[PDB]
Amino acid sequence: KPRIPVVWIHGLECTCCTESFIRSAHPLAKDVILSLISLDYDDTLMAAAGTQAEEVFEDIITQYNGKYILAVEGNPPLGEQGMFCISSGRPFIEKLKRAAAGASAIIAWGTCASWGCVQAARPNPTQATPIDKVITDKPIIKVPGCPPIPDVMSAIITYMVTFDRLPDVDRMGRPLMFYGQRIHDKCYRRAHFDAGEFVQSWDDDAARKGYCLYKMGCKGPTTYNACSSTRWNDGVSFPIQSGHGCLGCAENGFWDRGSFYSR
Amino acid sequence: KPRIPVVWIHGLECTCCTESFIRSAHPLAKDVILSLISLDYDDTLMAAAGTQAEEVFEDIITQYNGKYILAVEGNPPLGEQGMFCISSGRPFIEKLKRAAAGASAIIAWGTCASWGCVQAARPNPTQATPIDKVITDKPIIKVPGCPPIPDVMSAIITYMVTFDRLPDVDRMGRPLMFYGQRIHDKCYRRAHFDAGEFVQSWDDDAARKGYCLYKMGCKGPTTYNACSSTRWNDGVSFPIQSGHGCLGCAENGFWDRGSFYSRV
Amino acid sequence: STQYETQGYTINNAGRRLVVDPITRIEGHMRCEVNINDQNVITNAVSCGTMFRGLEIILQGRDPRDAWAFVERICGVCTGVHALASVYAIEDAIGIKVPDNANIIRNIMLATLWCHNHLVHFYQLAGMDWIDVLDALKADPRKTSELAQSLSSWPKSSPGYFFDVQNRLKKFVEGGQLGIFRNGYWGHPQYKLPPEANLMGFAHYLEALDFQREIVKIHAVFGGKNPHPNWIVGGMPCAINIDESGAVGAVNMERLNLVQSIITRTADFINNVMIPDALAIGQFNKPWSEIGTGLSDKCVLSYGAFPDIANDFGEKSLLMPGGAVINGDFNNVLPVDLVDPQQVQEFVDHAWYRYPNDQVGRHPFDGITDPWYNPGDVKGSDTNIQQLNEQERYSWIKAPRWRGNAMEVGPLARTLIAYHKGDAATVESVDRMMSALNLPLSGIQSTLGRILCRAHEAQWAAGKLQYFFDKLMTNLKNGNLATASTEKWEPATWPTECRGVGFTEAPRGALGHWAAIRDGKIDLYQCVVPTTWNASPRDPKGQIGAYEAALMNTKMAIPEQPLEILRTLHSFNPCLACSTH
Amino acid sequence: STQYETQGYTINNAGRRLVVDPITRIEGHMRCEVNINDQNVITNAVSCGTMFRGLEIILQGRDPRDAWAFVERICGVCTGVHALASVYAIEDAIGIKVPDNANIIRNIMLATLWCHNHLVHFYQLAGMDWIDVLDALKADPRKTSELAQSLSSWPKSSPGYFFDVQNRLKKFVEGGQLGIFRNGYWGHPQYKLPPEANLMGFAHYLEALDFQREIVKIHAVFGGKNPHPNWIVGGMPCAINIDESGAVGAVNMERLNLVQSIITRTADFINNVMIPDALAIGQFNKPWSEIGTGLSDKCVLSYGAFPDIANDFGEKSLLMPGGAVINGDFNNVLPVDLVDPQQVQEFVDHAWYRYPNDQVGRHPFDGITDPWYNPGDVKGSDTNIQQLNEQERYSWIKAPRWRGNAMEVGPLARTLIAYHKGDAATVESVDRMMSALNLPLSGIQSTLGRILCRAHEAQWAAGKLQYFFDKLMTNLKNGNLATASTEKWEPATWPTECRGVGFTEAPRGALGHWAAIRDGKIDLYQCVVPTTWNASPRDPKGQIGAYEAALMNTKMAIPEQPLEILRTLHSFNPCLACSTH
Ligand code: SF4
Ligand code: SF4
Ligand code: FCO
Ligand code: FCO
Ligand code: SF3
Ligand code: SF3
Ligand code: F3S
Ligand code: F3S
Ligand SMILES: [Cl-]
Ligand SMILES: [Cl-]
Ligand SMILES: [Cl-]
Ligand SMILES: [Cl-]
Ligand SMILES: [Mg+2]
Ligand SMILES: [Mg+2]
Ligand code: NI
Ligand code: NI
Repeated sequence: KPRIPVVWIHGLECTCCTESFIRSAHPLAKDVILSLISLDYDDTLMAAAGTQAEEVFEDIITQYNGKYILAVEGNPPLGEQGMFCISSGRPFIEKLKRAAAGASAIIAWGTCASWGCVQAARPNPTQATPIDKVITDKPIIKVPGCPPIPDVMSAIITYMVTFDRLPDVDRMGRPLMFYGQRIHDKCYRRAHFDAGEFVQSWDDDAARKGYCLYKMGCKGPTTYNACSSTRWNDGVSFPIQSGHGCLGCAENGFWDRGSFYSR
Repeated sequence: KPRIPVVWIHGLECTCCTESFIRSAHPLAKDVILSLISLDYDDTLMAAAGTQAEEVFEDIITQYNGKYILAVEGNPPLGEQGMFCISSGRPFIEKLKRAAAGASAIIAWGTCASWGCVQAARPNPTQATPIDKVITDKPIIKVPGCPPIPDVMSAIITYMVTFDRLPDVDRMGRPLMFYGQRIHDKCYRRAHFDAGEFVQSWDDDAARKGYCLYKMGCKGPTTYNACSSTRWNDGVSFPIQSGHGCLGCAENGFWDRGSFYSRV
Repeated sequence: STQYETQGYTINNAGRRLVVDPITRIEGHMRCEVNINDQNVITNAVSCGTMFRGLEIILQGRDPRDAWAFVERICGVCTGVHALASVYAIEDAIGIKVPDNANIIRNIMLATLWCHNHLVHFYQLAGMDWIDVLDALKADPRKTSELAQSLSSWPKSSPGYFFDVQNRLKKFVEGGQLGIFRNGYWGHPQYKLPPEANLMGFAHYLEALDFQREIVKIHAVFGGKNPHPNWIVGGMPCAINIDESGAVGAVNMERLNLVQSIITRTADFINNVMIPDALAIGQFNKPWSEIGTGLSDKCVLSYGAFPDIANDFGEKSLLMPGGAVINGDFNNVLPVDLVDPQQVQEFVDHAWYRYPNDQVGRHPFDGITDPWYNPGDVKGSDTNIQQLNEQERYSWIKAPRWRGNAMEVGPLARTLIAYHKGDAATVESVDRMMSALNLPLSGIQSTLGRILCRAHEAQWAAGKLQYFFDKLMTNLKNGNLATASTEKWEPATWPTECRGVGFTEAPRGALGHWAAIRDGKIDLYQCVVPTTWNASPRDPKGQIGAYEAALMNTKMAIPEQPLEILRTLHSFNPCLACSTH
Repeated sequence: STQYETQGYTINNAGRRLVVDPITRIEGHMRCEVNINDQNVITNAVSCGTMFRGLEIILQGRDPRDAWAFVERICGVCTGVHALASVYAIEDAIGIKVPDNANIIRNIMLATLWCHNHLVHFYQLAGMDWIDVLDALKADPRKTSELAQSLSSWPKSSPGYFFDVQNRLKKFVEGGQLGIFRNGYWGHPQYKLPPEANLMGFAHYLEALDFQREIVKIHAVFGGKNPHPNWIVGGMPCAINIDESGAVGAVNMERLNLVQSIITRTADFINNVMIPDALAIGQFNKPWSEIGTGLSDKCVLSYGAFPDIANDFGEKSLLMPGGAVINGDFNNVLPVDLVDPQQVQEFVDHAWYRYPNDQVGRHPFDGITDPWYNPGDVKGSDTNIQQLNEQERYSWIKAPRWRGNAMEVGPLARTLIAYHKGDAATVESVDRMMSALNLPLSGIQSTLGRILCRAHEAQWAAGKLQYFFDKLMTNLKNGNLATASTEKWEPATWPTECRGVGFTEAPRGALGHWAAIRDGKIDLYQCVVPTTWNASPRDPKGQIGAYEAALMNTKMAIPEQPLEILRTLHSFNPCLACSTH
């Protein structure tokens, strides 16, 4: 019984979203690849290189035209005629447009593909631009975070395969299931926020009791994600549980909202 | 090098604290038994029965007099001359007193050994009584809950072995490390409590969004434990996360504080 | 001394008396006494429950909605099953129907408990009756690898692995701190495994001790924690949200993915570790297919369990069949009715309780729990018992009967009922198992057979976990999310006077809770639990229960070392806190 | 065409030109071109980084305390190492000393990353260059079990396991949906393993893909998440509380017990799966001890890492040695100074950047990052590179040199430095490894040697995790809990103008960050990263970097199938996002 074809491409990026995917605990990434989808193109993992990789790309997008899902990690730069990111001797944006044209839907993994992330922070030297400003005629599901949580990535994949539909989304294209509530609306340190019980300097008596990180710059009050409920790495921790405020990493423009240590 | 001798006895109980212990994720209970302690007597796991088990009990408490730790699960009944709980044809309380006399220190596992638990709820037919009302001349560390969290039990054991001392305790004898704060002071649904966002009936729209369980009877505001931080079963869940209010199961007298569904 | 006849046995208390107190590697407190003749053969057996707490008394005057939480604490080993029986009983009394997803999740909770309890019993409780742990030190690691590989596809079988396990055991005993192995029965002539099979079994004991902790993560997802998960009257509290805002506060796709991962791992461990080990114990211990029969060729009982049609407890709905056999007539499986006052009754003429007439039995809706410690003319005294007097009262366990007959309950009982009703999966599994052993079908009616049936049922329950999970997912795909019915939650909506029965098959056998509600409060709450049946004392006719019957006629090699007695008692998986409550 | 001499090589661009774009099974974007002569031997090699983001530009004007979070996003594969280098550089500029527990935790973060990255590279990135996956379908499962058992004590070795793995692969490929295996190099004559070795290797590929997720749970405890954990200037944010009220809000005994459990499992997997597989690749591929030497017998560089004395970066403190060798003179290991303007310099005459004079090299405190895409005559256009022009600018990677010399960095470089400084453990390990392969010491200076040294380092790092954990627990037993210094957290306490250097050994080699602070803000931030060294383009003298040198002189069996090029490039573990930043 055939598995759904998937093409995964990479623009300007750090590769954190790919690394997050392979951390999945349930289902294991091994079982996603062997049993749930057909991962037919991915430069990080595939055997073929060069001309042999170009032949796989061409063959899949032609044979499965209109029927494959496109996963995108990273983003296209508009500066230097697109040659800040070069794929088979040509601008990455040309490969993005060819892959998007044949796709039935697009998953924009991470803050890079969704919004811009670190390369788009001031002064944006390469004119890095999110996917939805270039591809304007296809369904795009945004899954932001730097990177998104591993078991959130795999839950979104399993939902689509099991239910044979895209997740319902908010006004920004984020899945309601994981991005409908703020970090601060499900934070286990909220009792301390409500009581005015705050860390004032690192490793003070308040820090050693797990008090709230608002005065240390926590951006949980303005950030939508699942970190305070689902948590990270098979439920082991999240940024606030280990003593650092949220940076805001799931939100558009988080790098340029002032210092991470300003309230 | 030799491992510290441990004797584990059982009064009136349901065996939940023993089951909790074997759920430990880090260290595994296997590694605790093989490498960290010498579990020298325990009716649940030991090969010997009957006269052979009695010989083990006698030999260990004699050879290691003054040097073993006594773990107690369950409690002694004072009714019917103690014969509501019989061990080797005599009242359990006689075995408890003999084991306590030779111990360096005592760990009271669970709400039964700490306070009384379900058999002591009204009208207490057997006159079940917690360990510290019978044993008055030995250090007793209370580790309450019905049962306590598996990885709390194993963390207390590793602290004692590594640091070679008992944990520091509150005025009730509970370890500060895990019982110093309330469930409600580290609960992930506290934002909803503060906003007046409550479940009003099971499986309403509020329940499907994870709103606070105060109006459904949650006793988190008066209960000291680690469930909302450390969580249960390798961090997978806790009562509130899966949709039921806290029952108050780590607190003295929690069965007789009114219905579980009446407000704190 | 006296002698009398009952159920084809000659009960004779002349001759030497042996006492085993405490019984270890069980749950709770038990004492056993036997008499043996000059030929070292048991001619009398006495089962005594040595604890009591009084949950039936404590429940009076409580709110029915709270009952599940109290009665769950009957037992932390079979944790959850009493909560299930309780919500069933209260819903039966009030007239509440739960949504389909609540019923499916409850069936997942019960199947999870069967998998967990059957696995832990096999290794941690019964295993050391069959595996000689010290003899594992004499095994050759390469020959141990070859044996394991001949029996199973399980990956963990290298010669280096078995050498490493053997060296861990050698280091453990090197300082003379033998722990749980001290003063055991090692070297007894009834230990029949070769050294390589002892090392294989000991490695698997350790693998099972580690793995069992994973199984109960399913209870943590739906029920908050294990031991002692949470439940509600009206369904389950674990609200579901897959595709809406706030799914982070509910059972969502990531939580269901965790459940599926645990189901696959649990089936793999049971099918490739427990099942081949059970068959190997059978291959090396075939004489035990003729020892410990007891009541299993006479009288067996199942209530049935796992309703597949929500709120329907009839024969067309229950996936695990119910029925009763008496008089050894397996051609006549009889239907069971838990309301009929002439079917289930409890006697106390040989137990420590008061009745107005102790020569008759009481159905649980007429039950009485009035404790009376009165051991009578013991050897010793009332606070220093040397020998119980089995001619008078000798236990905290009441004596249940079905139409006046003494019955066996549990995995062997259920397997016989399902086989003789023609359940196709049961017939195929039993036939293949007995053919592998070259033993007749009658060989299952024995101490060895109880162990084999328990392993069969662990495999059956792991398969049913996947079936129930897929049923839940089908409902969610169709937009059916409901987990609670609340139209009769408030006490003002209840009948002023009503009564109900909740029943199921716990891991150890047939469980019932009988409840009466009056004016919003519990008026009566009576429990009859599987070990209450099996560990029962005698009745006014002198009829013996399942444990006493299974011990009769047993040969002992060494009277002072009770290995044969332990083997047969452990084969029932005794739960003494359950039996007495 | 032209020809010239450099570093003992004849660089000749006559003959057929081959292009490999994209390079796959690396991080980020790379293009390689070569020329081959009439004997199909490489006579010219061209390394090109095909991405740029500009972190050095983005960092200007940021608060120094925030810098770690930005530069961590240079790379999500070597996640954390740039944050470590950043906090080191800012602490060096301002004059901050951290508490001992913070230093110990940072060393645990770095050792965790070495274990994770070395393991994933061996299996997921480089493994398919050595194992023919499709040939595993022809293996005998019993002969596979026998091979595995002859090499290791690892438990997972049964014939049934290898049959189950083989059948999973068979079902995966049967419908034509070959996924990551489509259009591979299967059947190429340089695949030398027998079928049973290919099946063993493929089973281990799958085991490693599962297991690597567990290692990073150490980063989640101390750093909140992986990828991309959190850090602070002044120490770490993970406050410790073992025995006081509110330990539930901090790193407590339960959290430390989780860390210990992961350390033991990590060492077990590396020592019993990765180490024997690496040695087996060596046994079956000995000719690769003479291919891909490049600069490894000429010029190698380490900065050193893992300071064991808190705040002391000198030779007596660093557990991983630093030093430089040039001109093939391994008898004189030279000291490295990262402030000296005559030592580390970067050239851009062959890269896409502007300097006022491109014939000179700039030390990083004088560095300039002014992007200038100027490819000249490629065959094609500015937006269609058919053939890079290596006589002019051909890469987004700058060209680093040390005292004007082209150097190799990474596991082989570090191993050679420690061996020739006389580190006793390294000398004993290396000598025993080469003896077991029946190869001379010179055989380590090769593509095969890079792979062997990476596996040895994974083993070394797993051992160091336990050493660091024990040092932390000793401090806690002595009542020393501090994790942060805050005396100079506030900007009003800083010098008006200051500068600093942060350095370490990332998994791929020598890493440095150079920072200048003025008026409370970053004035300059320049990074030189290990793949920047190894993947470097040419300099004004025409000297070639490590990748270009290692490819020179290589025979290709089938020019259109670049398996030999991929084997040598992958042996360096290229990280192109790191190289360009
Ligand atoms: S730590 Fe951050 S998210 Fe949590 S309560 Fe405080 S401000 Fe809100
Ligand atoms: S669910 Fe319970 S513990 Fe949590 S905030 Fe509400 S009342 Fe407090
Ligand atoms: N299984 C189980 Fe416990 C007993 N007997 C119950 O019910
Ligand atoms: N390792 C690693 Fe990444 C590279 N090159 C860095 O630093
Ligand atoms: Fe996950 S590639 Fe890493 S930088 Fe922020 S999302 Fe991008
Ligand atoms: Fe854990 S034996 Fe279970 S009832 Fe409440 S603690 Fe007692
Ligand atoms: S920094 Fe990112 S990982 Fe979660 S806690 Fe804040 S959205
Ligand atoms: S019921 Fe008990 S298990 Fe924890 S959440 Fe409440 S103290
Ligand atoms: Cl791509
Ligand atoms: Cl952004
Ligand atoms: Cl005891
Ligand atoms: Cl209590
Ligand atoms: Mg009863
Ligand atoms: Mg740079
Ligand atoms: Ni039980
Ligand atoms: Ni990197």
